[PDB]
Formats: sequence, structure tokens, C-alpha cells
Amino acid sequence: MNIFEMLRIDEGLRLKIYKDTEGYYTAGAGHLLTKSPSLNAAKSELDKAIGRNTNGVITKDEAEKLFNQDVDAAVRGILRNAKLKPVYDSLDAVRRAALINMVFQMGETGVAGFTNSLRMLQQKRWDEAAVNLAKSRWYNQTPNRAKRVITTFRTGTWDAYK
Ligand SMILES: [Cl-]
Ligand SMILES: [Cl-]
Repeated sequence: MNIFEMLRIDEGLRLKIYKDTEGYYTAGAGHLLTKSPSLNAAKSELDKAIGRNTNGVITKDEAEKLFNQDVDAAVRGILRNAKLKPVYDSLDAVRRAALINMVFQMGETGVAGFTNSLRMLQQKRWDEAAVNLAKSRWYNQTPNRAKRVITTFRTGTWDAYK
């Protein structure tokens, strides 16, 4: 298992514009297009991201390319973030993937906000961090996925994904 396979299970991969769990226009593997309610604006962003008039439809290769870029950007976002970097550096490989997943889903800013959990993860207090992470809108809105990421941070294994 790895970050790509992990996120592939969490986000899926749709070749048409769709609405995410929050009702926003997205495409591919969780690639957010816009928070605006306009399909047009969505199609515009998609074409600009792909580099062609897509008409709301992309191929698998195109989806995968967006996916790769998005994973690379999450990592780089983590490394550039003063609050995130230190945590990431302190973790083992499986847990780093869990942190990438959260960032991919909620953005660098969102995650940097779990101040207390981050401190706990950095201290390797696994069970504590898991309980703290669960007291959040994130867990209440997308519980199954949150459970999967949380168990990952708790156990340091891919069990929740196998
Ligand atoms: Cl883009
Ligand atoms: Cl869920």
C-alpha cells in the first residue's frame, strides 16, 4: 500500500465533474474545482487545469495527471508549512501518509489548525491523538474516512485500508 493507493480508496476517481461531500464541483480524484455554485465556472476551471475544452469530461490519464500534481502539492505544502513540517519529519512512513491524506482533503491551513493533535502526534502519544482527532467537524462529517486515517495514525499500519 502507498499514498496513491490510499487516496485512491478515499477519493475514488471520476471522469466527469461531480459534487463532493460538501456539494462542491470536483473532478478526478478529489480535485476541487470551485466552491462556487456555477457549473460553468466549474467547467472553466476544469479546462484551464487540463489545457483543453473538456466539456466536463476527462480521460483517465488526464485524471491521473491531476492526481499526481495534487499529491506532489500536498507534500510540498507540508514541507513549507512551519507547523506541519516538524510533525511530518517526526513521523514514520505510514503515518506520514496519513498526514498527507488529511492535507489533501482539507488543505494545509485546515490541518495546521489541529494544534493539539499535531502536538500529540509529534510526541508519539498515539491513543491520545486519536481521541483528539475525533473531536472535530471532519470526523463528524466524513466518519468512515476519518476513522480510516485515525486508525492509521493510531497503529502505524495500513490495516484500515486492507
Ligand atoms: Cl490545477
Ligand atoms: Cl466518510
